Amino acid sequence: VTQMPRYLIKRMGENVLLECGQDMSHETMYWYRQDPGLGLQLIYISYDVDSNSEGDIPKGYRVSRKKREHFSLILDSAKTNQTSVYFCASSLGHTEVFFGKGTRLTVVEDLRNVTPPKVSLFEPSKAEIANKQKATLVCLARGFFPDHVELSWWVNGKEVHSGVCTDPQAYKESNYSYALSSRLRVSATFWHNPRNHFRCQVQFHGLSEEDKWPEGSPKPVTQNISAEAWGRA
Amino acid sequence: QQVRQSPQSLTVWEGETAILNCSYENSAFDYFPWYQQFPGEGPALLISILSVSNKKEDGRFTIFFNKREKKLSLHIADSQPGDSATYFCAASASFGDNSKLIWGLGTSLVVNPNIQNPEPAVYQLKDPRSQDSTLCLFTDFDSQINVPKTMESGTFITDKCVLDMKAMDSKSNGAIAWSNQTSFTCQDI
Repeated sequence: VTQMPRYLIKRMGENVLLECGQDMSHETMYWYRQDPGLGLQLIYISYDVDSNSEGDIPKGYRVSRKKREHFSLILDSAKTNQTSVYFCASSLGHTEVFFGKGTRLTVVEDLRNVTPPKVSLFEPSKAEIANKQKATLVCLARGFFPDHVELSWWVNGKEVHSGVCTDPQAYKESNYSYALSSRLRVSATFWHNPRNHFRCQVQFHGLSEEDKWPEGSPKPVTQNISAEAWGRA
Repeated sequence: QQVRQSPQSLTVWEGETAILNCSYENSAFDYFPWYQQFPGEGPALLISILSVSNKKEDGRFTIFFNKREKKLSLHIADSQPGDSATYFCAASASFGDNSKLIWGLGTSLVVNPNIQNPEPAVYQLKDPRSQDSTLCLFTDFDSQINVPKTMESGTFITDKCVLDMKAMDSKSNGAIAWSNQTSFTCQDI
């Protein structure tokens, strides 16, 4: 199993570090990048300790393997075009290549454009309960810039997955603003029960503790913004 | 273009067999792994075959190989909505270490569920926390219905999204529409 940091926000111009690890003590490791829309692209290859070779697009990248179990990717100067999902890859006995969960890296020109999302919850149509005998909840997050949001539904304190359908990609509403939506659908009976609590949580990943920010404004750190509701009628 | 997958986009109904094609030009290739990648996740090896072989089977998944034609194909028998994802085909030569896998551009697969007796209706929802906020919802429509896209500069429509409730095996479709304008009905779209 290979692991790596999930989300990261960095300004353009300064150094960036990505790390990767494995517990099978094999030899060959890889670094891939993939734009959210289409292509999977190779950056660098490490065959063993201190044995690295350029990939298809090594330009703007450099690597370091001082130990077999770990592989670090280094960006000395972050660029705007270097915004994609980065995948560390690994293989043992050349029969199968393992990929990690990926790291979503977003490089911004100005950190001040980073804003948390505005989460709104819409109550189901009365006609829906009337005609379809069921109630659909709809959550909507807007006003956020990095696509580092994770939407989840919570009923009575427990995360549910059944009856949950979230949009796969955030929509570009403005130049520095995105929008994301999702829906939850339960029976009219369950919605008519006032003891039922519904909550739409959106997890936003922002800046770390070690970041520079003005004092007259709230620092957009990693946080959760949610919208709740209760059973009616 | 060393590894060419086809088609560029594939959409099937559930139960049907999905067929993903791929071709190459270099006779050096002897190893062809297929990687499955679910949205928001990394690629994982699903099934692989060697050029010395003619067919590889693993459960509902099967690889057909033509060395003379330098073509191969992945068949997903009794396809389920669960296996709907983007599928990548890779290629290697010696199949030893530093194999240098040549990746195909991948094929996005979507497996639509058979919904019996669809009841397509549009409902308008409301956010109590903020008044005069209109939301449109299209649901229970059939899967072959193509959701219309429109650029009104201020109006946004989401892609269709298949929903699954654990109660009473019956899948459902859904679509979302909204606008920054205070007054607009969902009836006309």
